[PDB]
Order: sequence, then structure tokens, then C-alpha cells
Amino acid sequence: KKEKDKDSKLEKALKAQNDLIWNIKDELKKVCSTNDLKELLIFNKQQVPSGESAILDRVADGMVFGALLPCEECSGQLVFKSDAYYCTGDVTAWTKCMVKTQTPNRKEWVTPKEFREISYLKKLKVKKQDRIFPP
Amino acid sequence: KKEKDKDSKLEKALKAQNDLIWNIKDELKKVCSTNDLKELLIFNKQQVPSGESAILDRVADGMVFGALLPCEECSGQLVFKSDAYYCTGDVTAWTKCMVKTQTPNRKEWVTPKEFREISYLKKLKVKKQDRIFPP
Ligand SMILES: [Zn+2]
Ligand SMILES: [Zn+2]
Repeated sequence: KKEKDKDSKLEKALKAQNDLIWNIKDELKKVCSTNDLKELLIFNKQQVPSGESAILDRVADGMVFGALLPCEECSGQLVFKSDAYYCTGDVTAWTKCMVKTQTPNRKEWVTPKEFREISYLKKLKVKKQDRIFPP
Repeated sequence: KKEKDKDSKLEKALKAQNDLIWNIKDELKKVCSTNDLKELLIFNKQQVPSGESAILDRVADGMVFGALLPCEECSGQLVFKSDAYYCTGDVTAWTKCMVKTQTPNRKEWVTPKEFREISYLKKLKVKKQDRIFPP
């Protein structure tokens, strides 16, 4: 009964959350190259996936939700899937970690000063020149 | 003879310079409000003109050409006109400064750290939230 109501409230909050992620991705693409995004993952101790889209996705997620901590069981990298985060690590050379959670451990995402200023650096900072006047 | 050639070389350099100014204005409008631009003028010891367009114009000029120093004769504010910079100061309560130059004294324009990061602050920095999963 009110289960439906609760679901709808959640759906609305999820739409807002996904809108935010879309905006963060749209803004990162304006100022960061794939190289810049890899550096951001590396700095926050996240694995760098293959594929330019996956790199962008994991940076924007990190900036919205915080940096994922390594798996507490195997120290592998947790990855978002539609229904939960899943560890991708190896317990042994012959056994995969099965860790899965909707509430993974986080720490705050850190954006270093050089990246905080990256739009200014790329778009506004120029070497001083002399004014030229029309003949 | 070669006067025409020299003029054309200069015209081409001037077009490049004005293109740059246009781009700097276009980028500032994306990240700075009129308030932000007034703060930038004030920080670099420039008078704040009336009119939102004039404020934008003087910040972009400052970022391309450097901060104008006060008039060495009367300490007034130099202002760009089409043919030269002209001092707008008062020598006495009854006499205007007549200083005019195409090569006014400058110092480097400074953009404080908070403004260097202003795009990140406005567009990328969010308070951490919890991931929501679909029901
Ligand atoms: Zn694990
Ligand atoms: Zn003067």
C-alpha cells in the first residue's frame, strides 16, 4: 500500500541523483581529458578501467558519492553494477571475491588544487601581451 | 609601399588579439557573475565602471594585457579608447589630467586562488551523498 508511495519517493530521489551525475559528467567533459580523469582515479586510489566512458563514469561517481575504499576482505576494487557494488578482487589465484553491497565503505573524494583550477588554466590563463592599436 | 604590408601584418595580429579577447569574455561569462568580476577589478586595483558590459570588458583586458598602473602624473584610472589609453583623473578640482598613451604602464594581473577554482566550486563540487538503488 504505502510500499508504492515509498517506492515513488525513492524513484524521485534517484532521478535527482542521476540528473546530478549527468551534469557532473557533462561539466567534466568540458575541462578534463581522459588523461586528466585517469590521474584523478589514480590519485583517489581507484583502478583505471579500460574505455574512456568507464573512466568518466567512475570519476563522476567518485565526485558524487566519495572514493570507494578497497574491499575489506581481499583489497580488490569494488565496481558499481545496477543492483549493488561488487568486488572484482581475487581471494586466491583460484578463488574470486564474492563481496557485494549497496553501502560500500567510502572516504571523501579529493580533487587536487591543480585540477580544481583546471578550467582557468586551460581557458583563461594567458601570457601577457601588448595592446595593438589600429593603423 | 611596404607600409601597406606592415599595416596588413599588424591588422592580422590585431585580429588574433581581438579573437583572444572575445574568447576570454566568452569563458568568463560561463563562470563569473558581475559581482565576481567587480571583485577581480577591485583586487587588481582597477576602478569599477558602471555597466555590466564595461566591467566584463575591463577584466578580460586585464587578463590579456595586465593590470593598468595608476597614472604617474595624477594617480587616476587609465581607460582604453579606440586610439589610445586615456587617463580619467583630476589634476586639481578644476583641471583634468590629459595623459594619453598606447603603451601604459602595467603589472601582472593576479587571479586569486578562489577565483582560479571558481568553475570547479560552482559546477563540480558537491556534498557527498549515498547511492540510491532502484527498487
Ligand atoms: Zn573483495
Ligand atoms: Zn592622470
